[PDB]
Amino acid sequence: GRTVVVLGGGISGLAASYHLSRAPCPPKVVLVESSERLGGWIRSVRGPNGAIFELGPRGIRPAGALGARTLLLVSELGLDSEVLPVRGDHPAAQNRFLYVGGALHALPTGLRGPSPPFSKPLFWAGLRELTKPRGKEPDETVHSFAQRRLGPEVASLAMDSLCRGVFAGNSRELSIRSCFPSLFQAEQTHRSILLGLLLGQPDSALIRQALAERWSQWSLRGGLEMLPQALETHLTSRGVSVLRGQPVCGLSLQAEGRWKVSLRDSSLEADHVISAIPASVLSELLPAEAAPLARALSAITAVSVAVVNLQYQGAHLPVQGFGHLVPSSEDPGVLGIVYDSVAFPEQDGSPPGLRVTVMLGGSWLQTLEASGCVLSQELFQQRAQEAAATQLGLKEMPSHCLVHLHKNCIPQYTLGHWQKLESARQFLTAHRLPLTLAGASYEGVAVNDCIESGRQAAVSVLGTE
Ligand SMILES: Cc1cc2nc3c(=O)[nH]c(=O)nc-3n(C[C@H](O)[C@H](O)[C@H](O)COP(=O)(O)OP(=O)(O)OC[C@H]3O[C@@H](n4cnc5c(N)ncnc54)[C@H](O)[C@@H]3O)c2cc1C
Ligand SMILES: O=C(O)c1cc(Oc2ccc(C(F)(F)F)cc2Cl)ccc1[N+](=O)[O-]
Repeated sequence: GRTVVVLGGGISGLAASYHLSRAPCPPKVVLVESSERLGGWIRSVRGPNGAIFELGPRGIRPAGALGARTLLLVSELGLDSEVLPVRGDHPAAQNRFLYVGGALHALPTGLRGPSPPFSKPLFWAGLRELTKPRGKEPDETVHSFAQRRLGPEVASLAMDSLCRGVFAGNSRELSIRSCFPSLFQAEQTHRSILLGLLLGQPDSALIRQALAERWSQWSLRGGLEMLPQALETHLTSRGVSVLRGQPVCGLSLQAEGRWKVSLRDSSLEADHVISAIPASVLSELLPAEAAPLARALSAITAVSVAVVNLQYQGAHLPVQGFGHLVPSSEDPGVLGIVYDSVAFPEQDGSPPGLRVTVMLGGSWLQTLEASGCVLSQELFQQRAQEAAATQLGLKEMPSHCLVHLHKNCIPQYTLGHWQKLESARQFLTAHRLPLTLAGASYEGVAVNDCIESGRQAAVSVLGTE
């Protein structure tokens, strides 16, 4: 007999529980979720008119080894017939925009480089980049890194916007080493980003089709939530114990180095624990003897994001594309807008209606959260509608609106994040604690990364017995 408890029923926790239960000689697995539902930030709402409104991720990229692993999981879960891809022969896969100076500007795609809002090169900017010195510090902020090797314009207009689109965060506080590993390694190793990227994967039917059709992203017909739903179904089917509505309240070691997972008014013993909850939360569950680990984990915080889904009957966008990003110099509060209907017309409902999703956050939301201002649904709906009106020419009143304030939903990998992870890792091994870390708080926030962190936790835990 052997029991493994997984804390957190988000995509990372589900992936870990899934891989543990698929092993040849699986241990007893118990997945403990605090809320009434599994899936974490992956959540889909089915509107009155039949349209799908995503409240978190709304598509997954198949590129790279991780994207391939995720598609392999989709096949194993038998979700093939539900896959909705955005094929390479569409504008949602070949067009990203930046809203700057009262207008939407297409970002350079191919080698075409003569491109507003940029002054002159992108030929020239990348030219002096190949000759730019190599940073000698163990870490650097994205902004500093960007301005030093790419210039002020690329830093303020491109990297600033990209950090908001991926991490809903501030490039002046985010780590290049942790947030854009590839760019950091390129510079350190080859001494040049471009030069380094030029020097430079499971298999399945879906993966082959994704490559042949050049998918930029994919989702699922009834909403991305179908993914955690399928995982949950398979777990219950494999005899895995899933507890919902039961937040973990404490962790402590006892007889024969077994964990004591304390719930509200219940308790569970575990030979090993896989923590797939936010680092700040685990930090508080740890016993007194793990104070150093708790301190390393508490240093990892997350920003909030307010998601506003807007639908318009009979309206159209100024341009066709994936969506657009908004630099912090344009509007701290409006991170960007995704053109959901361009990518997935099949989820527009009937009668079909134009759908866009406005992501709010930045210093605007942070200062309000820190202030006594009541974060009402009205405030977010108003700012989102105004953003759509000004940035997309959609002055019409939305026919449907959904507002969700997601508290501390995207971990921020700030300067020194790598050392917070190193410290936690060394404490765990040095004290031989039967605890493994997984999820967005550590090695990546993307769903592909979270799934992989869950799989890796399962592998390391199964190896030990
Ligand atoms: C609006 C937005 C848009 C996004 N878009 C994309 C995108 O399109 N592409 C992409 O790749 N990624 C995207 N992401 C990021 C990605 O969705 C997340 O990083 C990822 O889903 C987080 O998964 P997780 O398992 O690590 O954490 P979570 O989903 O937050 O799950 C952790 C779970 O642990 C539970 N928990 C907490 N405390 C306890 C306790 N004590 N006991 C038991 N359970 C507990 C929580 O209830 C939660 O469900 C987006 C995120 C946001 C919110
Ligand atoms: O994927 C993007 O970079 C992108 C994200 C957008 O919207 C968001 C989605 C998710 C988040 C997140 F994850 F930070 F919450 C922020 C924003 Cl602004 C809008 C436009 C783009 N884009 O490339 O043109």
